[PDB]
Amino acid sequence: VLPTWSLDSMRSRLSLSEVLDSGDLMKFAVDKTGCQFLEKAVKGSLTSYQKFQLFEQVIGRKDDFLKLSTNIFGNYLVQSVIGISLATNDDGYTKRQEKLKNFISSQMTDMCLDKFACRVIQSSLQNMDLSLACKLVQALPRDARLIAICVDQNANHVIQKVVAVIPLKNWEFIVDFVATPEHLRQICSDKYGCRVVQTIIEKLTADSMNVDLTSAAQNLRERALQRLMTSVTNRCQELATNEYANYIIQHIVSNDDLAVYRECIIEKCLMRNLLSLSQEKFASHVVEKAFLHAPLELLAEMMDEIFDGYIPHPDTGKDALDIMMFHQFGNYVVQCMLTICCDAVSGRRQTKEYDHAISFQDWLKKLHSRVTKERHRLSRFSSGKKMIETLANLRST
Amino acid sequence: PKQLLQLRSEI
RNA sequence: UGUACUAU
Repeated sequence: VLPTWSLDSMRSRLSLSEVLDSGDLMKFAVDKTGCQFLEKAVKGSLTSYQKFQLFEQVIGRKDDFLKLSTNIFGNYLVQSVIGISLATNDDGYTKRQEKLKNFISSQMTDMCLDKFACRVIQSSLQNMDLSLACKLVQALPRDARLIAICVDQNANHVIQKVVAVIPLKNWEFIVDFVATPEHLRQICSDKYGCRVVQTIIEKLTADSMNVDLTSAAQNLRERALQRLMTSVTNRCQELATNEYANYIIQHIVSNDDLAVYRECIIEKCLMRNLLSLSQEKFASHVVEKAFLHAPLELLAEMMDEIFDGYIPHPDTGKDALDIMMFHQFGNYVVQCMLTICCDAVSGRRQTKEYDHAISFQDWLKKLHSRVTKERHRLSRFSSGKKMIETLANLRST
Repeated sequence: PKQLLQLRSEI
């Protein structure tokens, strides 16, 4: 498919200038062998005219730029030429970057949803001058196509790149779009949509990676976090039990810099539902994270619910501990409760937040007494073996 | 399968 | 004894 003047009975002394002068660059850039050569050729020594030809033939013609950006091989050359254009501070630098934004902006949604063109979008978002990259964010769709971008395996990384390298003032509309209850439901029910929400939450958190923000930027960040968190906690039960969004609830509940939302999550959808949620494949991990990071006043309510919150079965006498200890998912919650109590009485976890040290001793004594009485049944399972050994190493220390 | 138990009161 | 994502 390559032109015959370059073919070998590709040659060996084929230079980049031969390809640029010939006008056949589009044929090489879509062929695997040809584009691999162009990949290496543009890394060598380029004269000013050679850069000029590359700037016109690769990122100067909209239709050719689109064809190469959506190409399996050609998209690599576009990213390389964009880098050379951004690295060449000649008199055409401004005109080239302005034209490149218009090329991308005019086909934002189609390029975003494309497997290879979305790589060109991500490269431009993080490499172009910040003033020009913000103009790309304005070209993002605001309707259902934005949802299609967030739930696409490839397009979702464009939004992730926007979140990572663009100031929040330019993509605050994405937060409000995701915060819309119907949009949050559809996005957080998708494995890739959850990755978008997770990245946005991390960016909107006042953690160590955001101390460089100004006061105005921090205030804008806190406003967007409250609007998204409000919509998140209203679907708290749906997200905590979802196969993908349960990781998001785990993060909100475990992240230290989101501690004020720990209380909101636990009381809204976890309290008075610990036994049921502990028996779910996905919600049990959230229950684990809640026990591990709950404030001591709320941890007490959680422990009392497992120990004394449920009426035992009227026929057998099974209580909540009897059910969770031998459930395929609930046993991990009990192991977590035991580990928490063992860490407290051993000095590994601070008990003092009143001093809840005596509270941890009551729960440990409850767990120790039950594990002692059920040691034979528990010794059949790996979880019971862990619990018995967990209590065993404590008595030695 | 799930083994659910009736809750107690909070008063 | 128990889940995602990490995409040319």
